Amino acid sequence: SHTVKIYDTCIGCTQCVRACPTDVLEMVPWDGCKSGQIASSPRVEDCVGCKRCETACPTDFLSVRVYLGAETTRSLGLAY
Amino acid sequence: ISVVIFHFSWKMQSDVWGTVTPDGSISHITGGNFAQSSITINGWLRDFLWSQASQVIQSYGSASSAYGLIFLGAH
Amino acid sequence: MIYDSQVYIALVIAVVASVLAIRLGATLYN
Amino acid sequence: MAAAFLPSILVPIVGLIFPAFSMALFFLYIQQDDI
Amino acid sequence: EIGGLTKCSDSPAFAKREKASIKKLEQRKSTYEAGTPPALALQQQIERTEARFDKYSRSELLCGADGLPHLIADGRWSHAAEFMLPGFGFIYISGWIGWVGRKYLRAVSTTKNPAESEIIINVPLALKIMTTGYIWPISAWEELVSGDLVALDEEVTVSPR
Amino acid sequence: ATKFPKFSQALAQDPATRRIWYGIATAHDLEAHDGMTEENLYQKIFASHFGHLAIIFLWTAGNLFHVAWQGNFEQWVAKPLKTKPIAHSIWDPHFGESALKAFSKGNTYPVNIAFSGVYQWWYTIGFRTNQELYAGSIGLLALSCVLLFAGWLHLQPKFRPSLSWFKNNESRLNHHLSGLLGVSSLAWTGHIVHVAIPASRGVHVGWDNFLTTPPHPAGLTPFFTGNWTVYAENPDSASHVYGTSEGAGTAILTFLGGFHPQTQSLWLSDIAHHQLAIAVVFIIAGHMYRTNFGIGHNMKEILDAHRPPGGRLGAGHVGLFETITNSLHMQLGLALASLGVATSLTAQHMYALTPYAYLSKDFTTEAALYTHHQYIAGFLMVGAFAHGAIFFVRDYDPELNKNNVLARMLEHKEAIISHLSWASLFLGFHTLGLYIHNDTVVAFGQPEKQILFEPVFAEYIQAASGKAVYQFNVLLSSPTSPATVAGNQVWLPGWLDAINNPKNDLFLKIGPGDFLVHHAIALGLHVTALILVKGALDARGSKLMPDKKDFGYSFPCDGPGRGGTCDISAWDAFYLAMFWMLNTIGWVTFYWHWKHMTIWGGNPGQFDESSNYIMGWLRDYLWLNSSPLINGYNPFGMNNLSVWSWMFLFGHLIWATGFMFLISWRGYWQELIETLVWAHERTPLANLIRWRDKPVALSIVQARLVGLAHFSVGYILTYAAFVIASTSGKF
Amino acid sequence: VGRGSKVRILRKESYWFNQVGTVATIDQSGIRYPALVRFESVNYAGTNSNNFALDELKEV
Amino acid sequence: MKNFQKYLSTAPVLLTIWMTFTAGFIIEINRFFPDMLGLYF
Amino acid sequence: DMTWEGEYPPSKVLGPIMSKMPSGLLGLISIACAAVCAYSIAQSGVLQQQPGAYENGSWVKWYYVLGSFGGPLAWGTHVASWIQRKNGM
Ligand code: CLA
Ligand code: CLA
Ligand code: CLA
Ligand code: CLA
Ligand SMILES: CC1=C(/C=C/C(C)=C/C=C/C(C)=C/C=C/C=C(C)/C=C/C=C(C)/C=C/C2=C(C)CCCC2(C)C)C(C)(C)CCC1
Ligand code: SF4
Ligand code: SF4
Repeated sequence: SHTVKIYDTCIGCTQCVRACPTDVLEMVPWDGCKSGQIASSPRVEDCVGCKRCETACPTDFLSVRVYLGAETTRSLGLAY
Repeated sequence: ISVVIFHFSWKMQSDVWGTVTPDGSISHITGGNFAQSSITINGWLRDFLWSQASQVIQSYGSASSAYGLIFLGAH
Repeated sequence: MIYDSQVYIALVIAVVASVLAIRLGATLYN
Repeated sequence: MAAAFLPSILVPIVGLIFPAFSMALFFLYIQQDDI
Repeated sequence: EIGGLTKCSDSPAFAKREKASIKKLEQRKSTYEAGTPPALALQQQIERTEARFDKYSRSELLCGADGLPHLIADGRWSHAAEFMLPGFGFIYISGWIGWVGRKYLRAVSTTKNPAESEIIINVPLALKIMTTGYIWPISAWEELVSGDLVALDEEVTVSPR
Repeated sequence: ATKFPKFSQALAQDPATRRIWYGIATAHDLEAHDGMTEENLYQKIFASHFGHLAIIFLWTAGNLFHVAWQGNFEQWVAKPLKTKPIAHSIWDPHFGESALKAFSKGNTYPVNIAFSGVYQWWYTIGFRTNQELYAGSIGLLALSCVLLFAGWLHLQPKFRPSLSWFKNNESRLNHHLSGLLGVSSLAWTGHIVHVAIPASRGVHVGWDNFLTTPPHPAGLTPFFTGNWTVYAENPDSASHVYGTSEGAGTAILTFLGGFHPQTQSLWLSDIAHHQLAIAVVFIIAGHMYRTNFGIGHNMKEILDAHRPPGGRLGAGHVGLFETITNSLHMQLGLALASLGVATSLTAQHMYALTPYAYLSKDFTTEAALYTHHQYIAGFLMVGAFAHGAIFFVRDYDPELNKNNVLARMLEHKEAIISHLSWASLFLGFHTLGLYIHNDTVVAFGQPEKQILFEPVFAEYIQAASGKAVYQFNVLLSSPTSPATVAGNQVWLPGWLDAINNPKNDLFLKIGPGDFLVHHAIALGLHVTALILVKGALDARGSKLMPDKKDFGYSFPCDGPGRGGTCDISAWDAFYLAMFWMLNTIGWVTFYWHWKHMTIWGGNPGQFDESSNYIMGWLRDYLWLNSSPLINGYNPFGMNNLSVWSWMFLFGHLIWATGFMFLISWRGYWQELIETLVWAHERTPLANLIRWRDKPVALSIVQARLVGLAHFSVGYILTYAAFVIASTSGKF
Repeated sequence: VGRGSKVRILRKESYWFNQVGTVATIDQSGIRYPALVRFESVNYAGTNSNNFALDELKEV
Repeated sequence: MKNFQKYLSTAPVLLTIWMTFTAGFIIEINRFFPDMLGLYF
Repeated sequence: DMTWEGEYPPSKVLGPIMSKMPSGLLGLISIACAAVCAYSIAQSGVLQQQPGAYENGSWVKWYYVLGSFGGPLAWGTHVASWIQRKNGM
């Protein structure tokens, strides 16, 4: 599986969750930013590695980072 | 398209274009070498590209020298 | 002038070197 | 050449039989689900 | 005669090139009659070829065995016209272009939208700044001393190391 | 891990064909393997160093075996100027009848003609018979048996060396300067004094008689009495017939200088005195470092103390000892950097100071040997900067290296890269600008308008070593200078005869064509350095990727975000510098070959006029010398150049196939394979068969590598086919 | 720092490290990065503002 | 007219005017002082 | 250990022998090594040009080779003399 990490510079803008095509990311309640929410990656088993969440992230050098790792059938995006 | 215009340029020079004497003897430009040389890649390299680029590389100091310059400039 | 037996001696020393290479290769693999 | 028959034996072994043997063994080894 | 060369006024291979290049032009002119525009064009080329070869003869150029002029650029002032005197002329012009391009950039850097004044040039400001470049070695030394030329290291962005 | 690769659990569970590909290309990255400890890592490297040493000696035993069995060494030592050296015989069932006679021209059986120069080197070191070459191939065959046993032995649990033995820097340098370098040079002086210099003097000294035949008539008593001038008393004459006793001297250690007049090669008594003086210097140099006996330097103490008190280097070299000792990538990168210089120096000095008898008269071997070692030196230099870039990602500690000379390179990396960017752009703007200027004025019929800078600085260096043709009259071309007076008593009469002979390669006559190509070589060196230095200095991070060290040395990209990040990894700057390396070694070997093919051809003025513009390189070098090559076969038959003409087109095809992996990228091919997977699952009678690894396209980094390997192999094979068939076809 | 002040960034992974921005707002709630700083030059993503802690800002 | 003068002051229009001016005098100097291989005359 | 600060290294970077030697003794040794090296180079120069004393390398004398290596010893002892003087001997 690929590795997706959330760093505490997240402002809770939810744009990474909206960009994710395989539902890796979700918003959980937080208190470290004024939006009251942080992104989280519980379902990294479905991460294809597209880095659409990294493109969506507005914080200067992104709060989401995708670290490409061990490839599975789901990580490689194979329909066969 | 490159192979199409190279097929055209070699087949016309070898088998069509050339001179006719009043004897009726046909003298082609590259001498009818398309039938035996164009069946290998070595013949295309030697009898077409190496042989017919003599005019573009010996153009310097002539009026065709702009073709020698554009030959290098496009390379 | 190399003789027939001199070629055969070199092939026997080479096939022993093939055994020692497999032994080095199996030990490196472990 | 001294033993002039030896290329007629060893070149088909090194060129055909040993690559058939070694490509088959590596193919078997990469498909093993154990070690 | 510095590096085993010869002066072009004293080398026969330079004289042979002048004879051969005029003879090639005269053979083409012989195929036209006298008053034609091809013959009048080829007569001008002969005079320009003749003026070029006589200019190179009387002008300190060293020729090799090939009869072509070689330039010496080790620093000696006996061959200053080959590299160092055109070199001072380049450095003065290229230093001018660089100085007024830098001067126009810092001038419009304090306006409201500095990027629009770089795709749409303020021409009276640019033309005013461009004529100030003739004393660019004086103003580059003045900006070097006063600190306006070199930025401090705390003001310049860098990457992680 | 079960299911190969055993060393990587991540690739072991890959369901696709990516597992087998990546298992091969990561098999020797031992530091990245699962469960790797540092002590196990050094012991695997030590044992695989024994395997690599055995492969070298098996390869050398094979060269000696095939020349002794299938070659014509004994006919070559009889007539060295008329015989073609045989590499090995050909047994190919695909050969036609006319190919069999085309390759067996002067022989009975079809052969390859050797261009490696092993005949000229084995003859120089004393080999005369086929039986002596066979006994050498047997001894190297048994030496590589011992090296294969030692690699097995030093992996057994009682013989595995500890990690402290591998970190003992002071004892390794002491032995490797003394024993590996100095003692072997002393022993090689023992060979050429006892064996090689009698064989050039017409005397056979082999294992049967070397204990009872002294190499000098005075016989080792002038060595122990200090009367060392006895070994330089009478050298070989100027009319010594080489390999015979006629005209032959007895001196074993001279300083003659220049060449033996018949072989146009170095004097063997000069090589013996060279190797003996090299031996003493290195034996002394292996007494520097502190081993078990109290005397000697500690290398951590030298580096910690070398900080200039002016502070221009900040903390100095503190931290550099623990940096190098714990980084095998920094050690490997230093080793490849010196080997790349040593291989360039090998090529530049072997053509110019000919070491082997009749090597300079073999024109194809001299072209093959220069091109070989310059391409080897290019690969070593790229690998030195590649492993220097792996060091910064994997091994560099920013806190141990705090403000020393290593950390301060990263501190001013923008100044280094932008000034390499300046010098690369300055060289390329003006070298290409001057070539295009000279192309344009020669095309318009005015070659007298050419900008031809005379290379007076390098002509001054030749005149400083005694070249008289530039009439500079400076140091050794001036008989009044103290460098000329002090020196005329020793080597200089031999050297001044050699340097002022215009029919060897010692300081070739240079002109304006040599000016422009050296500035093209300097351009190629500076750009290739620029990609590699930016690859190492930006390996840990840039503005586009500040966390780049977290992702490693090799990774595809960071995605299309932030503008796009294709080829941002430090691996990708290796990949881009490989094209610039091959281009640079291309410009070097093109220049060496064309300058030599006009000197050997008897028209050196063709290079002097036509190398000033690019059309001269295309017309008078590439197009002109292609003619024997591309006629290796034709519709009217073939000759023994037919293998090089096939390889010439074979090289063009692999180069162009590399362009496919270089231009087309992955998402095109993964979509194309998905329809192929569909077609197989829907085709009856092929539905009986299925893959066990899912077919996928090659990854992003993999086809960069695959396209580079095709590009490089097609680069090498095309020029090797051209540099050999043009020299063999002309001469 | 206060709002409207010119600050210099000390983050070292920011695009605008050692560059000058202007403080727009400073949150008082106790969040991790309370000061929103606006810049005149865009970064590689085209963003021209970012949140910073107070120790990452230096008064110009 | 103000907007047309602003169009003439855009970057590619001013580059095309300045480069044809620059190519202008370089061509004209080479007409009247041709074959300047060094500052020799 | 051997790291140092300021304008001069401590005495211990000279090894266990010259760290205890006075700066004036190391200074005079340095002139003695420089004069022996300059004499050895000059006398090997006049042995090279003497027409009966240069053949087969007879200009090479063992005491002039050993004397000429006072050159790098004169460099080091004058550097060591400076370090002891800055350290107050
Ligand atoms: C022939 C002259 C010679 C002499 C006088 C020496 C002297 C020395 N060697 Mg060296 N050695 C030599 C040749 C020589 N070596 C050669 C040709 C090599 C291969 C390059 C070496 C490899 C070597 C290594 C790897 C090391 C030394 C070290 C030493 C030092 C040990 C200090 C001590 O008191 O040790 C105690 C005594 C002993 C260890 C007994 C052996 C001493 C003898 C002199 C060495 C053997 C030399 C030679 C092979 C034998 C023939 C000479 C003679 C007896 C006939 C000492 C200065 C050590 C050192 O600390 O260097 C800084 C060290 O680590 N030597
Ligand atoms: C004197 C005793 C001795 C000797 C002969 C050796 C020899 C060797 N050891 Mg070493 N080793 C020793 C003691 C010794 N060791 C000790 C005491 C230690 C522990 C401290 C080690 C620890 C050690 C390790 C960990 C390893 C070795 C390895 C090696 C091998 C090096 C690779 C090779 O074969 O190239 C030999 C090359 C040559 C003979 C030619 C040198 C070519 C260079 C390029 C010459 C260039 C320099 C030139 C003269 C001057 C520069 C030119 C200039 C003009 C630019 C070599 C067999 C390696 C190995 O392969 O093990 C299997 C290895 O991994 N050793
Ligand atoms: C003695 C020198 C030396 C040593 C010990 C190493 C060792 C290493 N290198 Mg380094 N390197 C070197 C020289 C060396 N290299 C050189 C000369 C270069 C420039 C080419 C490099 C450039 C380089 C890069 C870019 C990388 C390494 C990496 C590595 C590490 C793993 C490599 C691997 O997995 O191997 C197995 C490799 C393969 C199985 C690939 C084989 C491809 C070959 C070349 C194709 C052969 C051509 C073809 C078959 C010919 C066809 C003929 C035609 C007619 C059909 C390993 C530590 C990697 C690393 O990550 O380090 C940590 C890495 O990314 N090296
Ligand atoms: C022939 C093909 C070719 C050419 C010309 C270039 C040219 C360049 N490469 Mg590229 N490169 C190439 C193939 C080529 N490359 C390939 C196949 C690869 C592998 C993908 C690369 C990968 C690569 C990398 C990784 C890098 C380069 C860099 C460079 C630049 C080097 C600096 C320089 O020499 O400035 C001279 C400029 C040129 C040679 C091109 C412009 C020439 C102009 C049009 C003509 C000049 C004549 C005259 C002076 C103009 C005045 C007229 C008027 C305006 C007054 C240069 C632009 C490097 C760089 O950017 O360094 C700063 C760099 O890092 N290249
Ligand atoms: C990145 C990196 C790296 C790498 C690096 C490299 C790769 C380098 C290279 C480099 C090089 C490759 C160098 C070279 C140089 C050389 C030199 C420096 C030389 C010099 C010489 C001289 C000085 C000489 C002189 C002389 C003469 C000329 C004449 C005769 C006499 C004499 C000898 C005196 C490393 C690993 C570290 C790590 C980190 C990172
Ligand atoms: S896009 Fe970035 S800042 Fe917004 S919620 Fe996702 S991780 Fe947080
Ligand atoms: S890499 Fe792709 S799949 Fe993974 S979290 Fe980001 S957007 Fe979702």
